[PDB]
Amino acid sequence: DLVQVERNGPVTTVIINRPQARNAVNGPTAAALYSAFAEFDRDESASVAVLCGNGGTFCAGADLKAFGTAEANAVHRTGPGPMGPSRMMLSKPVIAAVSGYAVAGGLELALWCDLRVAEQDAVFGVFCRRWGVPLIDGGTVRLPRLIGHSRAMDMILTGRAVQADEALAIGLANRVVPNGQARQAAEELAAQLAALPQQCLRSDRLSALQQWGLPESAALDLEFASISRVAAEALEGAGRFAAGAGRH
Amino acid sequence: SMVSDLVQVERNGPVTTVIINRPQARNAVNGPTAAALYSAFAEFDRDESASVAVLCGNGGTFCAGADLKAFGTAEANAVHRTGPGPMGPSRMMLSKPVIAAVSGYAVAGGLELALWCDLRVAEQDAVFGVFCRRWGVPLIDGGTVRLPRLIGHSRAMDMILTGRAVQADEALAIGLANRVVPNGQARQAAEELAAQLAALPQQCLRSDRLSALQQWGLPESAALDLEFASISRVAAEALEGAG
Amino acid sequence: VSDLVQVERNGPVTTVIINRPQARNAVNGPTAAALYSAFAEFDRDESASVAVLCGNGGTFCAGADLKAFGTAEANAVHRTGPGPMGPSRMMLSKPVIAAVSGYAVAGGLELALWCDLRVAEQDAVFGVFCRRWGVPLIDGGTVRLPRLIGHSRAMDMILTGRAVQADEALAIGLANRVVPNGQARQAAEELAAQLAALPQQCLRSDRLSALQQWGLPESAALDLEFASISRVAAEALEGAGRF
Amino acid sequence: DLVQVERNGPVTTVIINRPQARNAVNGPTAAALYSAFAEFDRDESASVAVLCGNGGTFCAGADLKAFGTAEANAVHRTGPGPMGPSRMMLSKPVIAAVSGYAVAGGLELALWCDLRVAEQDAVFGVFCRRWGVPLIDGGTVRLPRLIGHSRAMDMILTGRAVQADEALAIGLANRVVPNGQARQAAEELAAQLAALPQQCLRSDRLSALQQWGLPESAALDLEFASISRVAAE
Amino acid sequence: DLVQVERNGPVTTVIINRPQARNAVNGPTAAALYSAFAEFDRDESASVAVLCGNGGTFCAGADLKAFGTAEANAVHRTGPGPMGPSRMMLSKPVIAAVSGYAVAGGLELALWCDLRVAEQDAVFGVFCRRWGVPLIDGGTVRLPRLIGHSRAMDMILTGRAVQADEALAIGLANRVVPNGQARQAAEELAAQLAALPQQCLRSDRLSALQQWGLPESAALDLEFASISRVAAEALE
Amino acid sequence: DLVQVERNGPVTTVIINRPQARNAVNGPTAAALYSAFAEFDRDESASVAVLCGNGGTFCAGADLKAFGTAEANAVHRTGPGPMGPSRMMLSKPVIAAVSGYAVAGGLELALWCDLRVAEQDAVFGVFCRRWGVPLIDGGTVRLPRLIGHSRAMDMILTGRAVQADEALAIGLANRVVPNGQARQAAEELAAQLAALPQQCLRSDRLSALQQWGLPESAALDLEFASISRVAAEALEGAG
Repeated sequence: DLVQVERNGPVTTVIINRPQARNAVNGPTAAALYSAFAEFDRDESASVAVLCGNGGTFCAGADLKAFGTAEANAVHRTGPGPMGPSRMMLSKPVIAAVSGYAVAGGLELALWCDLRVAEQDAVFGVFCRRWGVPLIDGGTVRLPRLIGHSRAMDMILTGRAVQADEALAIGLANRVVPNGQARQAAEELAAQLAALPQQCLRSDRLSALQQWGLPESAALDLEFASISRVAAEALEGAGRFAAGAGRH
Repeated sequence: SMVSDLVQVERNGPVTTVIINRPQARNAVNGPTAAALYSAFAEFDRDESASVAVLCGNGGTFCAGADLKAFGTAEANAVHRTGPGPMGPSRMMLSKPVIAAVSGYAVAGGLELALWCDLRVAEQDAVFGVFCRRWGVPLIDGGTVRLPRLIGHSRAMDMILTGRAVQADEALAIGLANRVVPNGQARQAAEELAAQLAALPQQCLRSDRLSALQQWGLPESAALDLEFASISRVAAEALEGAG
Repeated sequence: VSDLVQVERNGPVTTVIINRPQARNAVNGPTAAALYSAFAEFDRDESASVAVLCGNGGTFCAGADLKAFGTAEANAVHRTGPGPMGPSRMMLSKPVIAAVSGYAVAGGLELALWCDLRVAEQDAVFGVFCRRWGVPLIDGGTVRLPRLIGHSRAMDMILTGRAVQADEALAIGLANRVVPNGQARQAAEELAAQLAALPQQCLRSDRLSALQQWGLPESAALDLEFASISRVAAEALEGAGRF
Repeated sequence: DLVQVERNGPVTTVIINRPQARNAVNGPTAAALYSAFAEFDRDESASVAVLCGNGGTFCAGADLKAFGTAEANAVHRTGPGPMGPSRMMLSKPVIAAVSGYAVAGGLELALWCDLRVAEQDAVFGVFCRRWGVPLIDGGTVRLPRLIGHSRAMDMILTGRAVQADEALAIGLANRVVPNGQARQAAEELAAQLAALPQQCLRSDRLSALQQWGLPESAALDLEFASISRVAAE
Repeated sequence: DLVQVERNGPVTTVIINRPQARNAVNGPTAAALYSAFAEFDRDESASVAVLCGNGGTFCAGADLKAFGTAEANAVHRTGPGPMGPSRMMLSKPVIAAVSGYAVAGGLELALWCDLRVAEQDAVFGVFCRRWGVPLIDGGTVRLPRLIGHSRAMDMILTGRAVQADEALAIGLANRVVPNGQARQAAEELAAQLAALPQQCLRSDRLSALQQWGLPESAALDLEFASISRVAAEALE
Repeated sequence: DLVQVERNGPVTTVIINRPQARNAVNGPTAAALYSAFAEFDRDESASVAVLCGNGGTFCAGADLKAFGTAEANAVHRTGPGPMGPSRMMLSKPVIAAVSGYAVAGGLELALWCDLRVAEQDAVFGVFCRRWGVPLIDGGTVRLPRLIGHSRAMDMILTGRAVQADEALAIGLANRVVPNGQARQAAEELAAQLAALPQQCLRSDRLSALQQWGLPESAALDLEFASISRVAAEALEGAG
């Protein structure tokens, strides 16, 4: 209910369903988002996820009305991030379908996604700046890596709104589509990615993510393992198939 | 704040403006100038009544880098493995943001000061560039560290290798300048932005900033860890801004 | 005319040419080894200052030679030593400029990324085309692309495998220059000469710090950068001493 | 005077002079140690330093009774460490002459030195473990690097005393000498180092220091700078 | 019970309970070990843990007989390591009580502990070298940090047995005690540690661990975070 | 021949052959060492290498007498190190058979090897300290990682001799054997290593090398990849 999950073949769409609260994420919402993604991550028949929100907006961030209530976000050094899936490194990609606002914790969730499909009138922004709530869902980690330190610092210091056209110009949005269309676009793109050779995509993706800690030589070493992962997977698959030859 | 000061400091409420005052030397910084910049920002860092600083130069230009004419004299930049960097404040990580108000040229070490600032407000006709490439003096005030982090490795390498001039409109386009304003206005534009920043809840702005700075090179899990330390520092503000 | 890799020199500019146009300059084992050798020779050749990497016959490099797989001239795929494409793991002491005509895809993209700057023809195309074929990036593409143009745009290219034409490539910092069709190699050779004409020890030192700062905390990368001052004084003085 | 400085040609001896406090270092003492070492570092004619305490002990750590007073150690993100020279990376080596106790912050000063000459009856220890004061003068950074993580963790967790013989066995002391002779042995070792060709010694040493925490490719590149450096001087 | 957990005041003792399998760890055993340490970590009334095995041996590593079966060790890039808690950086220390063998994955568990108390006839080893089973529970990461790269590389390459006497000489074992007495000596040591001021202990420990990933200057900055802002104003 | 190379099944012995110069390494020697190890690294029938010197000594370091001659060591920021293979990261282990001296650049070569098998009267040391020639083949990087910073700094600063018994005690030597026996002992150890499951040995080794400097979480990721490498090796071997 707070988070709806819909599946269409190998594409899973995870939907924040608090449109009355502009899809602000409280504790139980973050819990349900973590679950949906934990289940996606281990479901072998799911290849690509889409994250979106109901009711014309993506996510307003942490639910400020729930602060000091029992429905407040969970804030712990370990386990799930306050927004839910924000500390996860999934083994498969997620596409953010961004309508309306991705602000504060909601910007963070959009950044945590691998790609961002934005509607023409979508707005990104560190809106928590005006309220004094810190970025504690990876926004300070991912934003400089995604778009470079200079534009990240602009967004983080000022808390300014970044509209979809500027977001596209600076690499923050990967696509800009018409209003009402982000979900359909993200789901179409997700089905396209799901039709590609999976282990190869997955292994390249994870290497691109994991290299951000590493020095070049160590990063190169980790990237190289991809050839072992892809061959091992392909051969494990043939082996499983051959075990049924002359038997079924 | 004297015409004779190598560095002028002007405070206006919570915004501190630091001014390189060597118009005749294109605001090149020599040893005494660097020591004064370093002092000016050390005082700004410790001063709890100052929230945001503005760095700029007098006479319509920002900073020409190291004073090459002072080399081989007693006013030469100090070049040491430890302590202040040759340009002065270039090795500091301050607890509070600095806005570069770039008029005229920010080149070589002057480009390095601009990159050391958190944001760059540039005038229409202002110019950035690694001009020390043509002179054969190496970047030793963070230029090679910060440029690729600021704007990506590809564009940084272009700038670093070629030493070429980057005009304000290209600078805005590649993310080197965060704002472009008309000629004469960079100081005023930066001071207004600084005031806007100083009006926001401060502990939170400071934590987020230091986190975005310090995550560079950490794996995500360690970076996320350092980030999480924000919620300690900022709890009082977070709970009040909620209310 | 029948060398898999041709090497032409003009003063301090060394041009390394992939000469397999009938195979779209795809790189097999022998070609990889010859590329590696050419670049190792370039690196130790004291009168060579800058390299250019290009392909004959209107294209840069289609990546690893998929047709040579299952043959004695397959790429050599080893965790240590030369990468599968040849030079893809080398940190040279001097810069290389990719002159991109036609396609730089898969391992060919990775080669263009390994170069310090990319000069692209108008109808040139960059792409992770190995995405469709299910062959992983193992020549640095997943390491270099995010560092060069930021994670967001790198993840688009890597996930989708889509072709990025020269205008978009320039817009996102992937191509440093765009020049007319037929002109990449000439324009890259000209840019190379301009770089070769600058004070060298300093360009080289700035470049190598900018490469190695990646991954390091700021203060450690500052330390590495600061060595340049002794490195440049010593080497430029010894070099000009020799000349 | 809280810190005494004695010079014998290229060897500078820095002596902590608060025997009435077992050479515990308060704010003013830490300021004088920092100054002595900054002056040593700048002094083109000083080659090697020796750190010791007056009165038969090395250093009991930070002065616990000075906390909160005008004489407390400075506890700041930047500038000098609480104990004084504990955040410095000097361009030249320092030898600790360890008599009696080097504990808590005093252990941290001994770890900060490049080599430790210990008297037979000297004691090292993380004694601030018992008193509930964290290691903030590099102890947690230096100890595991000097003696390996397992033994470092033993000392850090337990706060236990380590006598000279075990100290030598685990590499915590580089030399053990009879009681009363640590200063003299350290000063002789310092003169030996000062007689060697100096630019190579200093480059090698800085490289060995800076390489920690660096990827090998980068540590080797930074080490290679030693030949440029020697060529520059 | 595959894993037993006994709590004695501020000391929680985790016990691998598969003596007839030489305390080899299979999927379920690892999951139980992960749960036990995750709970320990979040338990405010627990200060220090002890890891041991029943039946006079510590842990033989991964259960070779579970390979290919439902009880296989889970092998995933994320979540628990194949041995269970091996990827955790706990907020609190664990002491290994090593009887018999701590080998292969079992050695890795011992290395993940902060201290090692070894019985006189206890044996340490990279015995997985024999089997061609990779160290994927932190052994290649921690062994060089613990005892230096030279000796680590000797152990890693050869797979050879290291007896307690050699283990002590090289820093691998922190204490050596008579046979039968590791559990007791470790639980004793644990109690002493639990009586010390806990905050400083925990910060010192974590700084000592995290400095491995950092050059001196950044490591020093990280170490400075052991003192809260309020505490720093208090001291000065 | 400046460097001899002997292949006895899965074990390659690389021998510095300048006994008249106490196995000092000049430019041509360094080139031939680099080239023997590069060949070794891709030699599919080679599993483990032994590095040693002829004439009762390991290596005296760089050939200082050769300065300003055609045979001078090549000193360059990139490519091969002045001693030859000192910058190489090989996919396979090398065991140093240390007879006589491994000093200066010769110590650096012993440190670059994975294990050191020393003779009873072998001597290790940073002898370049007295000569005023710097460590530029990894000694300042490797020594502290190998034996810890305290004893490394002792050796680096003082340039003193470290005899084989102390070297064993401090972890610098992994084995001490009778005089004249280092090569045979190293070759025997190498053959023992060669007999084990190879992909696994090699992947654990490379992870232990590259963890240095990494935060624990990144080092764990890098180590984790070993399971993919072993599995691919096992699946392809059956294919």
